[PDB]
Amino acid sequence: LSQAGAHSLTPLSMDVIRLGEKTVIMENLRRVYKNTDTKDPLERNVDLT
Amino acid sequence: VENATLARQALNRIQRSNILQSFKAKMLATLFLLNRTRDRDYVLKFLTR
Amino acid sequence: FEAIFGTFCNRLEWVYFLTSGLAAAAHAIKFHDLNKLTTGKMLFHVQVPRVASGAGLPTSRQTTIMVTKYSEKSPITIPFELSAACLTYLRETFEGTILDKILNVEAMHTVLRALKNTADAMERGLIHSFLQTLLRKAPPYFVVQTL
Amino acid sequence: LTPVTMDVNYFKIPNNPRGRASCMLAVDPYDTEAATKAIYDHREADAQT
Amino acid sequence: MDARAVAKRPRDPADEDNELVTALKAKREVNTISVRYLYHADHQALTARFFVPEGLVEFEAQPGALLIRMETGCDSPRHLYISLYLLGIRASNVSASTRCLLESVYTASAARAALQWLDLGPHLLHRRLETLGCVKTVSLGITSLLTCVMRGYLYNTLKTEVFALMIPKDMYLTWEETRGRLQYVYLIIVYDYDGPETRPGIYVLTSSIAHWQTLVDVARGKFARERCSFVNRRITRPRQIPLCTGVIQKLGWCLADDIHTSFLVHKELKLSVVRLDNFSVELGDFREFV
Amino acid sequence: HPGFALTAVRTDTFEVDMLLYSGKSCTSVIINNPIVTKEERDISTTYHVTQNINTVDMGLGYTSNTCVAYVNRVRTDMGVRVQDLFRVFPMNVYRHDEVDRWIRHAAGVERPQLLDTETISMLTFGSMSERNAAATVHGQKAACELI
Amino acid sequence: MENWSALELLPKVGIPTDFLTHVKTSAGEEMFEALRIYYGDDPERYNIH
Amino acid sequence: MAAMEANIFCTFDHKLSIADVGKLTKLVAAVVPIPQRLHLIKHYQLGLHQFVDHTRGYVRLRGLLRNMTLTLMRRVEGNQILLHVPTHGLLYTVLNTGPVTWEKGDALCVLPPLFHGPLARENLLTLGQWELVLPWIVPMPLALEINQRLLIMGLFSLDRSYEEVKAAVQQLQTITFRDATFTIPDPVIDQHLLIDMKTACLSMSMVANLASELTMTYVRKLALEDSSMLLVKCQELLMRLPARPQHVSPDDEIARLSALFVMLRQLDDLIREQVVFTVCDVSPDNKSATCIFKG
Amino acid sequence: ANKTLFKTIDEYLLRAKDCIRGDTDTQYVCVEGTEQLIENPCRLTQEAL
Repeated sequence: LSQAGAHSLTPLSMDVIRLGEKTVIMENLRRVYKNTDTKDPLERNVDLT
Repeated sequence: VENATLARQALNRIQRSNILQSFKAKMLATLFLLNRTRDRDYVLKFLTR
Repeated sequence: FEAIFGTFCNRLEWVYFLTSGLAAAAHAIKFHDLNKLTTGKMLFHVQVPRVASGAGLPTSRQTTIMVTKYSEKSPITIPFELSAACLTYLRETFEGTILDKILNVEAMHTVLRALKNTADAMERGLIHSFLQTLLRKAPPYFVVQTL
Repeated sequence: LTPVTMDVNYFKIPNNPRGRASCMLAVDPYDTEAATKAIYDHREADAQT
Repeated sequence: MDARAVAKRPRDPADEDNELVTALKAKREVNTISVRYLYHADHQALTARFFVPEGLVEFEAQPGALLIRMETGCDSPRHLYISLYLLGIRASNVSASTRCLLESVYTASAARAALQWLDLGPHLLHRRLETLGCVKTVSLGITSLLTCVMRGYLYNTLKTEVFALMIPKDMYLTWEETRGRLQYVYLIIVYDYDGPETRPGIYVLTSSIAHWQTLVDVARGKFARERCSFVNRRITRPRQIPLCTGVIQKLGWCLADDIHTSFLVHKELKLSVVRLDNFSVELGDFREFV
Repeated sequence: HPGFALTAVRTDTFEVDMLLYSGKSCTSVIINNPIVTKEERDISTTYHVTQNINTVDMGLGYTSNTCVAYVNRVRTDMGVRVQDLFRVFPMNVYRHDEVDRWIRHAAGVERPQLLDTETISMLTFGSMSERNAAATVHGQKAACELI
Repeated sequence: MENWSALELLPKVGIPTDFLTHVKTSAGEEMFEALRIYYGDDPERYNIH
Repeated sequence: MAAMEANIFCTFDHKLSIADVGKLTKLVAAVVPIPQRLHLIKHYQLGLHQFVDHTRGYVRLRGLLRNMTLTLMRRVEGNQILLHVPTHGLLYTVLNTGPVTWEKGDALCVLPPLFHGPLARENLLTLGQWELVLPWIVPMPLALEINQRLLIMGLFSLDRSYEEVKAAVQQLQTITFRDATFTIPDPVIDQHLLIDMKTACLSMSMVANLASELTMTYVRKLALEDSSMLLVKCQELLMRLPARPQHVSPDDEIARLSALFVMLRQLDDLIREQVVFTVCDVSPDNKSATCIFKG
Repeated sequence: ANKTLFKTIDEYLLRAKDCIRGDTDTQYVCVEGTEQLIENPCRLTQEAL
């Protein structure tokens, strides 16, 4: 599985936050769901009793 | 702008009710802004919004 | 008179799975015999570190731990459709007048737009399916922090 | 003119002085029978209270 | 036969040049007639041409009218071609105001003759009727020409427009709350056995059910009163030998989302109809039930 | 006051935004090229594009975390309105006809009425007996259950 | 009332659209006069006269 | 709107062993029913298993199967199944899943399975307590026998004593057809059989009312001058009781027979089953045949 | 549901959730897939607040 990976790589821009020597990427997927008929699965309902 | 992301066709009953409640609450809260409050962060946030 | 000041078209924001930040969580691989396989598995062999003990305490034995993992399946689909008139004007030209040429180029542009839209929908569907499964496997904050 | 026993808590929040809710944003658009039933039918519970 | 012959995928009907072009190319002779493209060459629908007198053509000028063949009981015209609207006059299901309207529309000698022939004989109505299909053309004249499809979709020469099927609103019938995705449409004639004479009801039913027995069970549930009337006449009035309480004929299939409500205009009078946008005809025979 | 002190239970539904963390190359997705399929009819044609994606999880523990970051509204009214058992058990009647009529009139309950097939469908595949109100201002009704 | 066929046939200038709400919500809630919606492929643009 | 799909892809979300896929491959060209049409469906909706219910009645299962749409299975892949919806009048290859023997030229009907032999054939795709139950494709005489047995049991159940009802159900439920023995499972009497009983009673009443004296007297008159095994076995069923016809009127006879035909059709329909296939070929091992689809 | 901790968490993530119709005035239980499932932590702790 690891040896099947791609050999070429390309640069692209994104936002990053520092979390104690761990660096992670911040992204919102608003653009993919903008005018579609499907609901964003990160917008959810939760209920309490 | 708060409810823009959930409705993806003509509004149903519950979405209309939520919009109405937001209308009433915000209209009551922000009627006379500069007489109501004078703190810096709130005014900057309001203008940004 | 009446005036038309401009006719406008919607320019769609094309998205790709590989250009998203979400793909960082993914290791994307293409497999042309994918429909041929039923299930894929991985095997793990673990032996535990050990530590000597003093008088009176029972000594720990050697133990071997072996586990297995399995894959998942989730296909996605998009239709697109064309009218018989569009196919006729795509193929056929009558008398070669200006209006007939306009209709021909209209049919060609319709099929091009349909293909572009379908490809973009496939990219979005791939992202959506990946996000769904990723959400399915993820437990909440209180569970992981307690662990 | 109101009965002396009218609920005093009714006056402590914004309400319709008529005694029943009549906001049309709650009713489906162009649904005349639903609107009339909402504002007038006293066999149907008032939406606000 | 050889391997290459088997492997060869079939010829495209559209990339082979037609017979007339083949002959002209073979002789290398020109002709004034444009020949490169043959119209209707790829219409899969089956059509027929019918002649009809001027008086009967009303509300059938627009495409989408259901066309019926009626028996006159005579040798001079033998058969006449009438629409469902004309049967609207005789049907008890239609309301009084609509009956008056479309009775004022058909004020012609031919239409009145059709009505007299229909009521004259002793047979039941369905024995006098034969369904042809849906019409999509008109060429007006003292004798008008109608072309009707009897298997297929409704569309013009280039398929640039698909025609619907128009049903008058009083005749439209549904028996399910939420429609199935695929809908079959049927023609129903049901007889009420009152004292003096039988009053026929005429309906066009849209249903998701394709099985005959289940459909007839639902129909018998919906038409219990007419079955009671049938048995009551059988008891009270011997030597009258009625047959059937109703007949059901299948004609067509359409998708539930294609169903819409609309109106028709003729001589600045408005008739209200139900509209089946992408209807395709598939005719059956009259099956009778009790 | 009657001699019991019933307690009520109800659920309120919230509309929330969630935050998900996932680790780099936590899972690998394997895909094939999309396959197209044609269906022909007289008036139009439609093309179906299908791609089957297959995924496998590549961590010996929970590799993704989720949290309920933000909530902004209550979909339900949080009311004190109690649902009628006459709707949830739509076929129980008092054995005495006059007593049944009197009880239903006092409680304000509609007369039961069902066909054979309607009853069968309701029992097997529940129907939505309660119709919507004329207007709603507080949202969905959170019906209280009493014990 | 508008000539939709002329809009479909004539060349257009491409812009990035910025509806605040969902486009179908804007249509269903009647943000605009002179709306038309159709699904799939509608051949009516092909019959010039 | 979205035109109805002719090709349906089915995917199992349960994991499949090599034995399961091997079992699936054998089922190509068989008939599988589905409740709804989509381009891509889940395996739960596939087959007759979804309707198995505590009611257990054979009649209600027969009613449910009548309303499902029939598809043929095209070739299988890994974890995928392709189904095709046949069209009226075209020619198809179909697989004989059940133990019933087919013959050239007869008509086939679809019917819920009834158990046979050791009752150990049920290896079909048991995974996650879902099972691949398929209907039987049977020739017309066997379907007519099954429906006739069910209706006769229903009619006989009325007013007969409980123990003799049990005995009649025991003797009627078993069927020998084309040198094989079958037995109907769960012959429950309920509302579904009750409606058929009501229609049968109505049709028989109307037939008895309509029939002319000539029709009634034909059998009685024939026995006075004919003699055959058919006749003597025929007259044993009847209640034991020169001249000229009291009334001759061909027009009345014609009209009366015309109505009697409609009533006989009404009675016939409740045991008739719709023909789905007509066969003209057979594999000499009876495992497969080529048929014309109709309905 | 009396199972090992990790199996319990897994079934909590997958199965131990309920759905409710989002467009009707009263809470009707929906069928999975037609719309999004709802999370209920009270299902795990077996308590009410």
